[PDB]
Amino acid sequence: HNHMKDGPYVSSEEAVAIYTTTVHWLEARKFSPIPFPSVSYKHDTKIL
Amino acid sequence: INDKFAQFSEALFMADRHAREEVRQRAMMQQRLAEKERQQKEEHLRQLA
Amino acid sequence: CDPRTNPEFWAKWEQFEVQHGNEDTFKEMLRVKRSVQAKYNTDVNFIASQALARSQM
Amino acid sequence: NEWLDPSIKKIEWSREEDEKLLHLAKLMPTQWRTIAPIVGRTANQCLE
Amino acid sequence: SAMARESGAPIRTPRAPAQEDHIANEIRNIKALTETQSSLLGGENAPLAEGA
Amino acid sequence: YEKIELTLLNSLLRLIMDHNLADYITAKNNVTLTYKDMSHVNSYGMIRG
Repeated sequence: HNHMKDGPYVSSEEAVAIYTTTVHWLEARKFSPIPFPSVSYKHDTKIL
Repeated sequence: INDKFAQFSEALFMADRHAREEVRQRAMMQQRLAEKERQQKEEHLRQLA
Repeated sequence: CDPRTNPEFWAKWEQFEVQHGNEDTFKEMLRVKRSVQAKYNTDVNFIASQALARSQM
Repeated sequence: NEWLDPSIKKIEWSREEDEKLLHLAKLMPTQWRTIAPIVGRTANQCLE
Repeated sequence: SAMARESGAPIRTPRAPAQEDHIANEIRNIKALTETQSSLLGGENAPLAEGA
Repeated sequence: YEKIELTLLNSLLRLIMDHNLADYITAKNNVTLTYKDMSHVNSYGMIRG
């Protein structure tokens, strides 16, 4: 209830700085984003 | 609820869009160097040939 | 006002809308009519509606 | 809690509730159980 | 007029602008800022239309 | 765990993976916790379970 009333404690500039830090780190390591699990994707059954 | 939530969300959305734009520019900038480098190597090979 | 007990007022409102109104205000008046007609679906108001409906005949 | 509670509005939606619902769904993405008390319906009603 | 003698019909509501349809505006804004994939991929940002 | 903002978490999860997975995870962390006759919606912080 106090979070609903007193707003997001993470201020907007803090969230933006954290987001841009994550963006710069992830492009620096050339990270390929995880796709949705496709329809066929054989490994599915083993993962299941 | 507090108003700051809206401002919070707005910032993230703009930040997200900005990041994507920057990435795209850097990405396309990179490929320019890539093809330029390829051309240079090809030219060198032609000279060597 | 009740739509199924006071239809003349709704007729006058539609007349005012066709003299002065648009399709957006007309859709608003349909929405308010549907919401009010849904609101007055109580047992006592249904009883009153049927009582006046068979009283006028 | 989702159907039989007498505080649940089963009538068709208004335009004001549509404006509030879309505004809040833009504010808090996929936080539907948060949006539902503010909008005035349940979470599945707002989602659908 | 008395000293000379002695000697549109309807009114219109302005129409709501088509760009100011706030419901469809928020629809296309959420569709722009929700189905957008990871920002590391790059790609064109969806054109959000706000008008005023 | 207490101080995870679910909107920022949704944005960072959208960064690493597909937006459907991020939306599922953030909607999963916003549930109603019930113990006996007590019940409340968890809109702030993550669910460790």
